[PDB]
Amino acid sequence: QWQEDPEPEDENVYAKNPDFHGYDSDPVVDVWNMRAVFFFGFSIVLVFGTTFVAYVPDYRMQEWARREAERLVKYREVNGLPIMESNYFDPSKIQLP
Amino acid sequence: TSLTLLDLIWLEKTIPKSTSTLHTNMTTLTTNQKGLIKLYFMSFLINIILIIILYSIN
Amino acid sequence: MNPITLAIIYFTIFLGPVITMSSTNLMLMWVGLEFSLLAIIPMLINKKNPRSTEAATKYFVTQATASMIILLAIVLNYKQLGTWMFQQQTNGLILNMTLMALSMKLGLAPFHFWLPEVTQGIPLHMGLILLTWQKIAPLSILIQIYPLLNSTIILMLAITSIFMGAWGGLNQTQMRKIMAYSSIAHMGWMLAILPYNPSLTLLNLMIYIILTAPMFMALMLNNSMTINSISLLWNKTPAMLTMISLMLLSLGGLPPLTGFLPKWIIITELMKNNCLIMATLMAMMALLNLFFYTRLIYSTSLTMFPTNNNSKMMTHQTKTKPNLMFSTLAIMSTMTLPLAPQLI
Amino acid sequence: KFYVREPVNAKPNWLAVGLSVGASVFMWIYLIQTHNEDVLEYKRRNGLE
Amino acid sequence: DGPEKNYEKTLAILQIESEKAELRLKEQEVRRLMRARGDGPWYQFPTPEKEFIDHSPKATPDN
Amino acid sequence: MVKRFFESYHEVPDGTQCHRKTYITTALGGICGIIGSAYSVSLNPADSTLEAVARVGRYTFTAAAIGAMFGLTTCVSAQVREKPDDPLNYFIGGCAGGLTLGARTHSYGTAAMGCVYMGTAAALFKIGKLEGWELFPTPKV
Amino acid sequence: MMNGRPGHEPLKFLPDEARSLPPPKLNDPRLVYMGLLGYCTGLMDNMLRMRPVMRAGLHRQLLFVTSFVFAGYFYLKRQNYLYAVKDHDMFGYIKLHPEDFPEKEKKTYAEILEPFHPVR
Amino acid sequence: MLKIILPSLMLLPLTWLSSPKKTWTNVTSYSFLISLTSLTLLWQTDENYKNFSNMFSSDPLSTPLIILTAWLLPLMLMASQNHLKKDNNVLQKLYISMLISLQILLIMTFSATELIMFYILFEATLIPTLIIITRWGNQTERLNAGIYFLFYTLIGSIPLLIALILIQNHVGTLNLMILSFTTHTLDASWSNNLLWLACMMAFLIKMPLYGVHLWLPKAHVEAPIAGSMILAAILLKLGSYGMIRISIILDPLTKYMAYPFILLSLWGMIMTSSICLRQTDLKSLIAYSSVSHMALVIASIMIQTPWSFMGATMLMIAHGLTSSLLFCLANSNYERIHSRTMIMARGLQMVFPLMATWWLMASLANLALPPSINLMGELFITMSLFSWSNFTIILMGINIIITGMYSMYMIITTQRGKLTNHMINLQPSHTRELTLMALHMIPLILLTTSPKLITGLTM
Amino acid sequence: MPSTFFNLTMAFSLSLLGTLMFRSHLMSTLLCLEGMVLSLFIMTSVTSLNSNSMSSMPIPITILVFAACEAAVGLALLVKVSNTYGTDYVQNLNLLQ
Amino acid sequence: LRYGLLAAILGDKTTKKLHEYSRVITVDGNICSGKNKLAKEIAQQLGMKHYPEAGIQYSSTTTGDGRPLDIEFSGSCSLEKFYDDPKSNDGNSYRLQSWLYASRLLQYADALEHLLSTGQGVVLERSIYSDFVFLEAMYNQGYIRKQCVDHYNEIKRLTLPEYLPPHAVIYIDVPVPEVQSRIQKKGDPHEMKVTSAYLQDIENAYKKTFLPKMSEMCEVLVYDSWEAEDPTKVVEDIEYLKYNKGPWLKQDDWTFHYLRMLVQDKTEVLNYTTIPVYLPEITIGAHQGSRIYNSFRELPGRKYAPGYNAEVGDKWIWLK
Amino acid sequence: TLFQLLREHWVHILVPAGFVFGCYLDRKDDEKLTAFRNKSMLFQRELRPNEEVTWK
Amino acid sequence: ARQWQPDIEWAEQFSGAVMYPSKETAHWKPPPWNDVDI
Amino acid sequence: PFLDIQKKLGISLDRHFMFLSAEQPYKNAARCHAFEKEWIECAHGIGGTRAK
Ligand SMILES: Nc1nc2c(ncn2[C@H]2C[C@H](O)[C@@H](COP(=O)(O)OP(=O)(O)OP(=O)(O)O)O2)c(=O)[nH]1
Ligand SMILES: [Mg+2]
Repeated sequence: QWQEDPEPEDENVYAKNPDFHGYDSDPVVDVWNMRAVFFFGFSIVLVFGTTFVAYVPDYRMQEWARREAERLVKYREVNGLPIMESNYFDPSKIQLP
Repeated sequence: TSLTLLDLIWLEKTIPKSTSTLHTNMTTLTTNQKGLIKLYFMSFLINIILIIILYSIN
Repeated sequence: MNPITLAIIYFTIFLGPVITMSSTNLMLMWVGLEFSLLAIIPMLINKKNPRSTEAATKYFVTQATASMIILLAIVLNYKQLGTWMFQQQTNGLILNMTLMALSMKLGLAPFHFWLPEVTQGIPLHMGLILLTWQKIAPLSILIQIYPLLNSTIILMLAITSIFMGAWGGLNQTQMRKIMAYSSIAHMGWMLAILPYNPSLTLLNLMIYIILTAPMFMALMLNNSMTINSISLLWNKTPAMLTMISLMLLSLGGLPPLTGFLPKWIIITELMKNNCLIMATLMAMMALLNLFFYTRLIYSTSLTMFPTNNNSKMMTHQTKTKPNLMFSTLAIMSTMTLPLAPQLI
Repeated sequence: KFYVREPVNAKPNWLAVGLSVGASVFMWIYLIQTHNEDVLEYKRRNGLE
Repeated sequence: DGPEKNYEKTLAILQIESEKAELRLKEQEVRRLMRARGDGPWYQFPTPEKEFIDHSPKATPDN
Repeated sequence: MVKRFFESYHEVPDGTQCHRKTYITTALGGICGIIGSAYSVSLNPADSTLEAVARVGRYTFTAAAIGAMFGLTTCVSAQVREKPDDPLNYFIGGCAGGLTLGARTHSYGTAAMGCVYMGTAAALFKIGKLEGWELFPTPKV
Repeated sequence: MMNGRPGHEPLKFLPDEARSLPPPKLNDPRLVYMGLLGYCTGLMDNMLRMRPVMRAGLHRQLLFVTSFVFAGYFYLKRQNYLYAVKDHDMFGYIKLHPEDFPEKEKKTYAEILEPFHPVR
Repeated sequence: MLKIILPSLMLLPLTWLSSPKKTWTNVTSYSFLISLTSLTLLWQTDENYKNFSNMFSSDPLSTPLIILTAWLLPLMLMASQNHLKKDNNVLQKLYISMLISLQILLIMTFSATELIMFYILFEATLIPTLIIITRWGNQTERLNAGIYFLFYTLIGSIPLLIALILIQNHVGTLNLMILSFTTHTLDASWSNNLLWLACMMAFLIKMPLYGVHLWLPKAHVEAPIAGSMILAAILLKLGSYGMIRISIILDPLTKYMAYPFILLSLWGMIMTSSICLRQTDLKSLIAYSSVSHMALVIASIMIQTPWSFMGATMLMIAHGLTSSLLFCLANSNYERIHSRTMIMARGLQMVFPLMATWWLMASLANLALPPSINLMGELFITMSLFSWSNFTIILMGINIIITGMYSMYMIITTQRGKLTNHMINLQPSHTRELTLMALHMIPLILLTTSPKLITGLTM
Repeated sequence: MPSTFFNLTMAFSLSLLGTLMFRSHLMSTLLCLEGMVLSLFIMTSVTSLNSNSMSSMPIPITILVFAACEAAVGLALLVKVSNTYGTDYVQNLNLLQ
Repeated sequence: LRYGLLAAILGDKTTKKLHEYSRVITVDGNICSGKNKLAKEIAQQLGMKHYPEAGIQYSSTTTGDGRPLDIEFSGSCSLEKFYDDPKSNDGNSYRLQSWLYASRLLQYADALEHLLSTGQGVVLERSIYSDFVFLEAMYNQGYIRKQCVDHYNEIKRLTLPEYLPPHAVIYIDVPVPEVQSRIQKKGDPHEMKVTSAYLQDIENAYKKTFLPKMSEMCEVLVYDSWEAEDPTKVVEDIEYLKYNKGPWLKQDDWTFHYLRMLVQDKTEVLNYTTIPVYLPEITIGAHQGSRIYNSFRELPGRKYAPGYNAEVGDKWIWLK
Repeated sequence: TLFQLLREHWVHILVPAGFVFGCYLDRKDDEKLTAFRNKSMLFQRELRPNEEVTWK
Repeated sequence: ARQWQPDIEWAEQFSGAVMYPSKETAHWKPPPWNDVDI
Repeated sequence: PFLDIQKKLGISLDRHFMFLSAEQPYKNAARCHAFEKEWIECAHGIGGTRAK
C-alpha cells in the first residue's frame, strides 16, 4: 500500500463555534466578514444601485421619444399632414436608376 | 435514445474521440522508428527524390 | 574539459553564427555552419555516456551530408553566375538544394528524424545551445536568400513540419524529445513565413528562443528528464510552478501570452499574401502542441503527482541553480502581448 | 548564530548592491537627460517651439 | 456630461478608425505594387557592390 | 509532360471525358501510393525484399483503389446529377473512396473516418478550384 | 524592406531622423507596462530564489525596473522611427504614383443600389 | 470604462498584499464596490452608444452582461470560501487572483471596440477557467474535462481567427461600428459560406448545441463552484455576445445558412430537456439545462429579428442568474453530503426551510415564471420563431413541457420527500449561502421590476 | 567542359546515393563523405580554371581544410564509438529509440 | 566566493590542497563493532574530520536549523519501528533503508566537499560503498522484495560511479555471538530485539560480496575487535600505507573541479535518489506530501532560503 | 497609528487609488479625442462668451 | 471529501517509453535516467 | 548581411572576392570581366526585381 494520509472527517463547525456564518473559522473574522459583505454588498450596492437605476433619466430615449411623438402627432394633426408617410426618405431627394 | 445513445456514446464517438483515435493512430504510425540511421537516410533519399520530382513537375 | 578548450569551444560556437550573420560570401557562411557543426560535437560527446556518442555520430552524419549538399549549391552557383552570393537570376534547382540542405540542418519534417534522437542522448545544457543558438545560423542564411525561396517546397515543408511536430509529441513522453518536436513545429511556423516577411521569421525565432531557452533552464534547474520527473516539481521546487505553467501554455501559444503573436502575425502576413486554406491547416494542426503541453502541464503544475520519500531532502537542501536570466526571459516572454507592436 | 552551516548570502554583497544602485541612478540620470535633450532636439528640428 | 461629448467622441473614434482603414488598405496595395515592380524604397533585394570592381588597367588588354 | 498530363482535371469539366478522368485520378493515387510505400519500406523494413515489394504492391493497390473509385464515383455522380458546378459530387465520391479504403483495411470506423475526412478534403479541393483559391501562392504582398 | 531602403545606415540603432521624430514620454503606457514588468521580474526572481518577494532584493528590483524602462524607451524610440519611416516611404510612393493609386470617387447612397435582403 | 477595468486590475495587490485572514473580506467588499462603480454604464439618455475610448465601448446589449460580470465576481468569491477553508494561503490567493483576472478580462472582452481585441480577450478566458477546473476539481475526470473544454473552444476559435483576419484584410478596420456602418452586402459565394462557418463555429461551440455541446457537462461536473458559475453564467455567453456582434457583417447569408443550426438547436433542446428527466448528477442536470437554454438563444441569434434579440438578451441574463443560483444550490447540497447524486439526498425541506424557498425560487425561475425574465425572454423568442415559421411552436412547446418536468422533478427529488435520515452531517444552512442566494435572487426580482435595462441592442 | 561538369554532377549524385544509404559500416559512409570533399575540390578548381577567376583560389583550400577537418572529427568520432562499444556497425546504434 | 570556473582559474586547484594527510577513510563493521570510538580516535590521531554515523536525522542536524526535526518531517521511518516490526505492511524497511542511503549520500557529498575544499582528510563510518549490505541482508532475511532490490540497485547505479571511492577501508570483524553479547551489553530494548540471523547474514554477506568488490579496486585493511580496540597501531598502519592501487591516482585538477561542481550544490547530488519509480513502500502520496510541505514551510528557519528569514533574525533583509 | 494596524490597513488604499487613477486616465483620454469639437451639425452652436470649450 | 489526486495507476501510465503503445512499440525499454546503458 | 558589421566598421574582410570581377593578384583580369563590370554598373543600386 502506498503512503497516503487518510480522509479527513468533516467536523461540525457549529459544534466548534455556535456563531458560524459560513466564512473562515475564526469567529471575529467570520462575524466582521458577514458585516462587511452585508453592509458593502446588500446595503450600499443593491439599494443605492436600485436608486441610481430608478433615477437614470430617459433610458433608451423612451420619455423624450414619447414627448416628441406627442408633439409630432399634435403638429401633424394641426397642419393636416397624414400621421405617417409610407416612404421615409424623399422621392424627390432620391435618384432612381 | 437521448441520454445514452446520442449524447453519451455517439456524439462522443464522433466529434472528440474520433479525432483523438485518429491522432493516436497517426502518432503510433509516426513515432515507431527503430532508431537506425540507415532507415532514416533511406527515407531522406526518398524525400530528396520527391523534392527533385516536385521541381521537375514545377 | 579544461577552461582553455571550454573557452575556445564556446567562442567557436559563438563565432560560427557571428561569421554566418556577418558574411555575404556563401562559402563563408558554409564555413560558419561548419564551425557550428564542429563546436557542437565535443559538447555532445563530453558527458561520455554510450548514448551521447550515438547522438553525436547521428548529428555528424546528417549535418555533414547537409553541409555537402549546400556546398554543391555554392559550387553550382559559382558555375551558373561566377559570383558567390545568391542573386536573382539563378536556377531553382540550386535554391531547392539549398533549402533541402538547410532544412536538413535546421530539422524540418522530411529530415527531422535525427533531432529527437540527437536531443535524447545529450544533457540539457547542450539542448539549450543546440535547440536555440545552433538554429540561428541556417535560418540566417535562409533569411538572407528570401526572394529566391520557392513557395511550393517552402509551404510543403511548412505543412509537413506543422503536421509531424503535431504528430510526434503525443506518443512520446520524454522532455528533450517532446521539446525537439515542439521546436520542429515552431520552425514549421518560421519556415512558413520565410519568403513573405523575414522580419517575422526573426520575430518567431526570438520568441521561440526566449520561450525555449528558459524552459530548458527550468529543466536544467532540477535535471527533470521525464514527464514524471517534471511532475516531481511540486516537491522539488514548487515556486516555479505557475511560471513554468505560463511558459508551457505560452510555448503552446494561447492568449494573452506571447506565443499566440507568432501565429497571429503569420496568419496576418499569410492572409495578406492570399494563402487561405493552407494557413488554416497550419493553425488547425497547431492544437496538438497544446495536447502534449496540456498533458505536460497536468503532469507538472495542475495535478500534484505522487512524490517519493527521498524528495524530502530536496525540500531540506538549499538550491542556487536559479539564474537571473530565467526570470527575466520568463516574464519577458510570458507578459509581452500588450507590448506586441513594439515587439514587431 | 542560527544556521549550523553558514549561508552564501547571509551578508549582502555590498559592492553588488552599490553597483546596482549606482547603475540604476546613472541610468535614470542618463534617461532623463536623454529625454530632455531629445525633446529640445525635436523642438529645434521641427522648427516649432 | 451631455450626449454631445459622447457624440463628438464617437465621431473622433470613427474618423480615426476610418483613416486607419484607408491607410491599412493603402499599405497593402503599396506593398503589393512594391513587390510587383520595386519602383520605390521597400523590398529592394541587394545587388553586389560597385566599389570592389577593379577599375585599374589590367594585364589582359580587353578585360 | 507529367503536370500538363495531370492538368486534364480542369480543362474539361466532370460529367465528360470520364475514362481519362479516372485514369488521371488513378495516376495521382498511384503516385501518392508509390511515395507512401517508399516511405513505409524505408521507415519500417520487412524481413524480406519479397515482403517489402508485397507491402509496396498492397499500399499502391489501396491507393490506386481509392483514387480510381474516387474519380469514378465523382464522375458518375456528375453523370447522374448532370451538374458540374457543385461540391456534393466530390463529397459523395470522397465518401465512396473512404468507404473503399476502410473496406480494404477492414475497419468500418476508419471507413467512416476516411469518408468524412476525404469527403471534406475533396469538397475543399473542388470548392478551391471553383472559387480560384491558391494552394501554393507566389509572394505578392 | 528596411534593409533594402536607400539611405539606410547599416546596423544603426537610432539614425539622425529619430531625433527629428518626437521622443516618447515617460508617462506612456508601454513604459508603465515595462515598469510593471520589472517589478514582476523582481517578484518572480525573489519567489524562485525563496525570498520575501516585496521586502528582499529591493536593489535588484530597482535595477530590473530601471533597465526595463531603459531598454523599453530605446526600443520604443527605434520602433516609432521604423513605423514613421514606413509611413514616410508609403506617403512618398503615394505622391509618386497617383495614376497607380487613384482617388476613389465613391458614389452616394441615393445613386447606388444596395440589394435589400429581408428576413422574416 | 477604465474606472471599471483598472481598479479591478488593482484588486491583485489587494489579494496578494493583505493578511490571509482578511483577503476574503477585502476582496469581496471591494468587488461589490467594483459592481457599484460598474453600474455607471447605464447613462444612456440617447441611442448614441457610449464609446469612452478607442479601446473600449459600451453597448446596450453588453451592459447587463457587464454588470453580470462585475456582479458575478463577489458571488463567486463568496462561494469559494468554505470550498477553500482547508487549502493553504498561496493557493487560496491564486484562486482569488485567477477569479479576479477572469473578471478583468471578461469586463475587457465585453467592452470591445475592435473584434480582434474581442478575439484576444475571448481566447484569454481559456487559461484561468482551466486553472480553476483542472486544479481544484474534486473528481478524477477533470483532466479530460479540461482537455474537452480547451480543445472544443480552440478548434472552434482557430477558424474564427482565420475569418477575422480574412475579413480585416478584405475590407479594412475590424472596429464594430466602422464595420457596422461602412460595410457592404456579401455575395452568395461558397468561399463566403465557408467564411460564415469559420466565423460562426467558435460561438456555435461556446453556446452548446448538438454536435458540439458535450464539453459543458464534463466541465460542469468536474468544475468547482466558481468555475461552474462562470462557465454557466457569463463565459458561455461571451460567445453569444460574439455571435451577436459578428452577424452585422454578413446578414444576407444568414437567411439560408441559418437552417441547420436552428434545426440542431431545436432538436438538441428537446433531447437535452429529455436528458434532464433521467439524470443522476444534479450538476449535470443543471448543465444540460444550460445546454437547452443556450440552444434557444442559438436559434434566436441564428434568426435576425429584433424581437429575437430582445428575447435573446433577456434569456442571457435570466439564464445566467437562474443557472448560477441553481449551481450554487447544487454546491450547497454537495457541501452537505459530499456527493452530487440527487437520489441519495432527498427530503431536505424538513431540515432546511428557507433553502427550500431558494430551491423553489431558482427552479421556479428555471421553469419560466411569467413576470420573470425567463418567460419574458422565451415568449419573445417564441414570437420571433413563429414569425420565422408557423410550425416551429410545437418543438418549443415540447421543450417547455419537459423543462417544467425536469425543474419540478429536481424539486420533488431533492427537496420534498421522506427525509433520508442516515445523514448526521446535514449541518444547517450558512449565513454565507443564504445571503449568496439572496444576492442572486434579489437582482432577478429587481430585474423583473425594471426590465428597461435588459432590452438589448435592438430596442 | 559541359560533359566534364555534368559527369562531375553525376559523380556527386552517385556519391549522394552512396552516403544516403548504409550497407554495413559508418566508415564507408565517411569515405563517401570524403568523396564529396574530393568531388567539390575538383568541381571548384575546374570552375575557377575555366572562368579564370584566380582571386577565388582561397576558396578550394578552405573547402579542403574545413571539410577534411570535419572528416577527421568524424574519424575520431568513429574511434570513440568503437571505444565505447567494441563493435562498429550501423545496426549497433539503435539504443536511442 | 562560490566554487565556480571563475574561482577555479585563479588558483583554487586541489593538487596544492591534497597531501599525504588527505585520505578518505571508511570504518566498517557489524552492529556495535566499536566503529564510532575507532573513528573518533582515528580522526583525533591523524587530525582528520570525524563525520559520525549518518542516521535518519542526519540532514536536519546538518543543513538548516541544526535541530533534529520530527518523526514525519525528516522521517516517515524509524529504526525502532523496523526493529519492532521488520516485515511491515507499511513498508518501513525500504523507507528506513532508502532514507539512510540518501542520508549517507549527503554525508559522502559533504565529506568530499570538506576534503576538496580545505585539504583535510575525513572519516566516514558505514559509507555508501558499503550501504548495500543492509538492504541485501534485509532481502536475505526476507524483509523486502526483489523489485525493491532492483530499484535500490538502479538508485545505486545512478548514484555510485559519478563519485570517487574511499582511500582506506578499515573493517573490524567480530563473530556473531560477540555481536549478540555486545548488543545485549549495550542495553537498548529495541536494538536488543534484532535477530541473530540478520547479523550472521550481514556478516557473511560482508565477507563474500563487499570485500572482493572493494579489495580489488582500493585499499582494504582488516582488523579484529581486540586488535582495533587500541587505535595507535590502526592509525600508524593507516599512515604508513602506500596508497598506490586506487581510482584516485588518474584524475586531474579539472576532473576534481567538475567533481566539486557535481558535489558542491546538493540539487544535483540528491536528484538521482528521488527519481520516479513508483514502488508503494517509498511513495509518499500527494495529500501527505502537500501536508508535509505546508507544515515544513511553517517551521522556523525553513520558510525561505537560508540567510533570508526575517522572523528569526537574519539581518540586512532590506537590501540583499 | 499602530504599525500592525497600518500594515494591515494600507491595503484599503489601492482600489480607491485605482478608481482615482482610472478616472484621471479616462479624463486624460478625454483630451485626445477633441478633433471633432463644436463641429458636428447636431451640436454646432455659437459659443457662449463665458466658456471657450463646449464640453469637458 | 478530498479532491482526487493521481495514484500509482495514474502515474504509471506516463512512465513508459511511449504513451500510446502498439504492436512494435511494446518492446521499447524505459531509458535510464543517467543516460548510460549497461 | 544580417548583421552588417563589415559595412558598419567599413572594412572589407570577405567582400573583396565576392564576384568574378573583384581585384586579382598581379592585375590579371578574369574572363568576362568587362561583362561582369557592365552588369554590376547596370544593376548599380537599381534593385533586384527591377534589375532582372
Ligand atoms: N536497518 C539499518 N540499520 C542501520 C543502518 N545503518 C545503521 N543502522 C543501525 C544499526 C544500529 O542500530 C545502529 C548503528 O550502531 P553502531 O554499530 O554504530 O553502534 P554504536 O552506536 O554503539 O557504536 P560503536 O559501533 O560501539 O562504536 O544503526 C542501515 O543501513 N540499516
Ligand atoms: Mg562499531
